[PDB]
Amino acid sequence: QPIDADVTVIGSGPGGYVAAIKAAQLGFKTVCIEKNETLGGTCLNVGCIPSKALLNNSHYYHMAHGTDFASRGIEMSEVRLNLDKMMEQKSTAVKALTGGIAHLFKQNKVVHVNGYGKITGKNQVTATKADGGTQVIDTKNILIATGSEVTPFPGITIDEDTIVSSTGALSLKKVPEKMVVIGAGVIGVELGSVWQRLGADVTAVEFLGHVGGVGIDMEISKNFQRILQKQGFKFKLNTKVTGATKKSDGKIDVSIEAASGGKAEVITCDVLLVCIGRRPFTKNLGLEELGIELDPRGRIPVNTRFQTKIPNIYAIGDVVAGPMLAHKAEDEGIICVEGMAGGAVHIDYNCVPSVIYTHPEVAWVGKSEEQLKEEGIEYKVGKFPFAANSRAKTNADTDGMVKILGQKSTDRVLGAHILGPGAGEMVNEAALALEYGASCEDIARVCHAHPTLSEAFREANLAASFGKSINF
Amino acid sequence: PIDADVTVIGSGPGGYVAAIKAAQLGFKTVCIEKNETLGGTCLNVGCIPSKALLNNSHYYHMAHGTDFASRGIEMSEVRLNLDKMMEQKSTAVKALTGGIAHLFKQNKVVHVNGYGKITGKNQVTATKADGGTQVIDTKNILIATGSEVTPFPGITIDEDTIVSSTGALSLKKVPEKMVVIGAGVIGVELGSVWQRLGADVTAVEFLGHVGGVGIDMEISKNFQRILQKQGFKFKLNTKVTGATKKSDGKIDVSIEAASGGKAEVITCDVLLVCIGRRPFTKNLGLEELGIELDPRGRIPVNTRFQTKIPNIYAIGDVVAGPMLAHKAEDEGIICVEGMAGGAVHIDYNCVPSVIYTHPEVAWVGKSEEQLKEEGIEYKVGKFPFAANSRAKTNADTDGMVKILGQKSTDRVLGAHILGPGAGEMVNEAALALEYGASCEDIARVCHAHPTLSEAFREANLAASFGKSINF
Amino acid sequence: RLSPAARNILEKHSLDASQGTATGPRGIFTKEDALKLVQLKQT
Ligand SMILES: Cc1cc2nc3c(=O)[nH]c(=O)nc-3n(C[C@H](O)[C@H](O)[C@H](O)COP(=O)(O)OP(=O)(O)OC[C@H]3O[C@@H](n4cnc5c(N)ncnc54)[C@H](O)[C@@H]3O)c2cc1C
Ligand SMILES: Cc1cc2nc3c(=O)[nH]c(=O)nc-3n(C[C@H](O)[C@H](O)[C@H](O)COP(=O)(O)OP(=O)(O)OC[C@H]3O[C@@H](n4cnc5c(N)ncnc54)[C@H](O)[C@@H]3O)c2cc1C
Repeated sequence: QPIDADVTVIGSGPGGYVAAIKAAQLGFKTVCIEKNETLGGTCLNVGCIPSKALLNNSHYYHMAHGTDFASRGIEMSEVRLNLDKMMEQKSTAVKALTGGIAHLFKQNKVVHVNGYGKITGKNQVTATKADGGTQVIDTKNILIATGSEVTPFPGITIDEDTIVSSTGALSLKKVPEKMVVIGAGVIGVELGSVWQRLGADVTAVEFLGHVGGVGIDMEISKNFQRILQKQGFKFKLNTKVTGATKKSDGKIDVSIEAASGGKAEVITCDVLLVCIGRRPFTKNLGLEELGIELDPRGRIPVNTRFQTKIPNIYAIGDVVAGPMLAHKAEDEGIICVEGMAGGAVHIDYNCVPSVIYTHPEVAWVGKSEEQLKEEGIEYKVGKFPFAANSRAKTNADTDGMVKILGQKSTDRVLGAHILGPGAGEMVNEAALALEYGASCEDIARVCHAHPTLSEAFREANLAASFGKSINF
Repeated sequence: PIDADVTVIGSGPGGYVAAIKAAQLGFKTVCIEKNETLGGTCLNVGCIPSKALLNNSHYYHMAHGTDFASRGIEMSEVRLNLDKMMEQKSTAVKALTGGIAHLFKQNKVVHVNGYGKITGKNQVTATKADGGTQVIDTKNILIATGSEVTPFPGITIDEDTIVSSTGALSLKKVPEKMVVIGAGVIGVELGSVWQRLGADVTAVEFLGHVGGVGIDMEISKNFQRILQKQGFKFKLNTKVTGATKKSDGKIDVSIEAASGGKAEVITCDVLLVCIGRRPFTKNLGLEELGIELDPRGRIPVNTRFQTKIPNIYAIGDVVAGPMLAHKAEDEGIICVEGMAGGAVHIDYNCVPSVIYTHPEVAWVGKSEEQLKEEGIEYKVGKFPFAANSRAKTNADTDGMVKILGQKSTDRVLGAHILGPGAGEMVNEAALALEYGASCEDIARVCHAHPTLSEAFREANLAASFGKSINF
Repeated sequence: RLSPAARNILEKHSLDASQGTATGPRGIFTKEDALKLVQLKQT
């Protein structure tokens, strides 16, 4: 009972489902295979979505439980946390969005196949269901979008009970009294902050000397960290974990040392969150018997059209090089399918923004000062504190600033770094400017609504260009 | 008696910004203000205090209503401490006024406290309270005297039971019932503030849509529909024939269809009068200099913001154009720049508009009506926030983004957003318009996921390519 | 300075923007310019 198609996509995550949909909209008879019970992949089921929901709810809980709401005249009896109900709102959003992709597939006539995909020929893929059921698909093209998985920590075994990955951390059944987070990258900081707000004593341990992962501007990272610590989130930077032990009372002893050796100590916790990182997932995809060899990092090498060695088999998203971000996977999935239909495929990765959804948020696009210095590019710096922005001061939410990096002579915008209110949304104005090769002047010229947080972005650009802003 | 190159009368959005940029361009600058604080309308009784109350009342509603409970945030009781809520607002205003001050000290812009009257093409005289006076000789005079509330014929505002926006922003208690005359931006924001805090609110509007001028009609009607669902009542196509103070301090407002008939009376505890605002030029000396205001009371200027006397400029609320704070600031900047020998442009089709209610409303460029009126052929791209990942994860899904582009060049003609984040999101649109972007351009810009801005990206895509990905 | 999409259109049809002339705000080679070259070539 085989079936055929022009493009068969393996994986229904940001990259995969978006690729399948676009493929169909381009006319390709499309099929999308997924081994899990729902579509959407990592981002939707155990990544971006669930985490942003708990970040939103925990932020509000914090506003009500702490001094914020009182300062605005909103007075309450006793602010109580119903964790299960908070978890329910998160689950409801995720369920709605998973259902949505299923509906978007039927609407664009994308054929959904349930099972584990395995390339069984240069123009064939065999999906195998859990029950054993099999389904063959003969295709002109094959699109690999198998995404990623949690990178295990050598010597520590995640069980999703007291030792959890981000997945287990998104579903704890009670607020843990004390939590240790291994890794202070974006995911770690976000989840750490979620539980800290809900009442947990939280400490993140990190090998490197800064939080926020790769690419974050140092000044931004340091300012961000200072704020989080002021919130009660603790950090142990330049520190290595040497092991963890489950204890008689269910707690966990995590032994650590300075990264350079020495300063050995033990810190005990109720829950240990391991999130040193994530890595390409390609288990039993059939890449071996096809001659497709991975790079040292486990990624699938591809050209600018996302083609693997075997030219009719492509790869996109978390399973290939570049930022492991949802929007990055979506763009690749889009231009790849457009490429299959003769479209252009050049994508400028210097224009992919990054966002940390804590409060304050952090978002950036382009290059950090460190990168400019490394590439020896001469530059100008424009800074504008949210404490000087009207909407931020009116809202009584003034942490951070907007820092603009401009080419010292061409006044071209090289980097935009945002720490504070609305950073997440604001970075898209920044992204669009870079895609147009904007100059600080260009942005400074645009009329921004008053009062808006974006005016901080406009004025930081003015301070870079002209050398002085208006309100600071 | 001192002198300078540029003297700005009025320290509001257009005035204080113009003054600071002037000193920043080498001009010896003086700024004159009659009020005890700088900042003008926007800062003291306008934008700022209203956004503070909109922010606070929105949070009050999320906690007092069903939102927080749906998120596992439980409270036995939630009550309003209005004094405290008002204190947060005024604390914000006071901090920002001191800020303008400090910015003048910093940029060495001299501040004179008094009512300024143009006493000669190159002289301005300000008079204080005690009676004193300051003479200011300048080569240039910049008038940014702004606006004032437009009074309603037959009804006298006392800022007690009958208030203007200024009074509505400082009410001492939540009125059991409130009637709002005028369903424009200011009225809708202020009425929403009180409706959230517990007031039974009804807005009476002569026109047939809420939101003011230029707002897209489809956007306006969807918006209205959402506000009514919130409990905010509207009486559109209705005229207010009069109001009478009652024995118990209440107020009877008599109304009837705009076209005539179906007379009725509505009783309220507070009557907010906000049918409009108008340019303020009282006793400025213009009637003597030969400066003839246009019909609507505005000062006629040219491309360089010059009046009759080439050394006298007018910006902001006093001249034509949208009476917005950013519009006032832009003009005040390009004017000063032109004065230092610089070109001056300003396509008012790129100056955005925002309504800070919740859902927010924001737009820039042209509406569907303006296009039909202009004979411009166009295409429509719409994306509902109900399909936007962040909106849905946050469980705040009202609205959509609607994009209008030319049927052939695919150029972006206008963008209208009704929903979460509209206010900040419209600025991404303003940037896009200033580059003559096409729908495809925007659709091809990488937007972070998940963000509300993806709705804007997807709308531009549905309009450019014919269909979006997620809807 | 090519506009996004203008850059996309030029790549899809292997054209060099130098061949045309930028007719857009502040020195931008717009989607219209890109198309005027795909037309004023395949014309
Ligand atoms: C806790 C957490 C928070 C995050 N937050 C953000 C954020 O805020 N913003 C952001 O941009 N990114 C975020 N990310 C990262 C983001 O989720 C990933 O970059 C994104 O999901 C990558 O998309 P993808 O389509 O390549 O892969 P994935 O979504 O990981 O996977 C696609 C699908 O492939 C399927 N698959 C794999 N192998 C097979 C097979 N053999 N047969 C059938 N199906 C198969 C999987 O089951 C999966 O559903 C977060 C990640 C985590 C873990
Ligand atoms: C309740 C309310 C809410 C608003 N919300 C928004 C909003 O969200 N967004 C937005 O863009 N706009 C908003 N506005 C409008 C905004 O406040 C005005 O567009 C803006 O203030 C215009 O700036 P301006 O500098 O021209 O004039 P103004 O700020 O009105 O006035 C400038 C100054 O001139 C002074 N002045 C006048 N004559 C003299 C004289 N002879 N001598 C000395 N000083 C003098 C005045 O005292 C005043 O301080 C709102 C207005 C109100 C009333």
